[PDB]
Amino acid sequence: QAENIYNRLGEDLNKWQALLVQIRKARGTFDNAETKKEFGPVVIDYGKVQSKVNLKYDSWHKEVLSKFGQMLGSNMTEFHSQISKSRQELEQHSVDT
Amino acid sequence: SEEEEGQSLWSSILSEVSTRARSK
Amino acid sequence: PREIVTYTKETQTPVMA
Amino acid sequence: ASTSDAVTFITYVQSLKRKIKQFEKQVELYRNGQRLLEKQRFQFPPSW
Amino acid sequence: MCDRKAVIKNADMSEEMQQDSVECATQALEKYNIEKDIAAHIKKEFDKKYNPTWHCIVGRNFGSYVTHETKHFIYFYLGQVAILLFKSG
Repeated sequence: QAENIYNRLGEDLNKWQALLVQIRKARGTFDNAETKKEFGPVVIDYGKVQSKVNLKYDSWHKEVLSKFGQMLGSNMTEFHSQISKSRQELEQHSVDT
Repeated sequence: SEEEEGQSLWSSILSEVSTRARSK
Repeated sequence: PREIVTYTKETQTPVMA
Repeated sequence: ASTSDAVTFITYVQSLKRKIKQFEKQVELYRNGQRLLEKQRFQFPPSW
Repeated sequence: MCDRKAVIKNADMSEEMQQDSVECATQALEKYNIEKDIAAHIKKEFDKKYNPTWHCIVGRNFGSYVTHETKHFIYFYLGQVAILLFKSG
């Protein structure tokens, strides 16, 4: 559940960095080279399903990248807004009243 | 790493909740 | 008089690469 | 025992009779929703 | 034609100033085949519009540190050239 995942992850910067690191590691874990990994007399035809599923795992990684991109856009907008409010306060009515 | 640890923790929690929902 | 508003908009400005 | 209490009980009975159709509609909605949420795999929220 | 637009990377300035700077830089780059001549035309337009004189940065490699006064300061990339045009006074 994407909403549950986002709610669990939250808006902590350490949480965002951890999500990025874990997603990158998982995406790297899907190096699809051998398709028909047939273990036994009956050839387990996991090839095309696994290739498309790896494409889907990378698609979920890109979706998580987009969701974290929106979350980091909100976080960077908030941080820049707070810093710019402080800078505007210093420029208009500085601390030396 | 704590990154993949949290990712896999959320993955495992989702898996457990879904499997409970996936009695069928 | 004239006051100095050092509200610098520092950013990441990369060269072409 | 009182006339006002008997009238209140009668009003409650009439409200229950009027809401019986609403309760049947809610029961049909609940059955359809349970079926849909099961079929689509739309897992219920944990606190839900 | 390269689009010298701006992304929200750092934007604390006047919108009219940013639009005038972007249009002048892109128009001068299109008009003058020399980068130095394009910079000269951009400086001429900027000194004609927002009084003379001030120098801006439009190039491949850009970066510095100064007390950027507001309403005329930004740090972005205007297409193929980094958009860092800040006027101090």
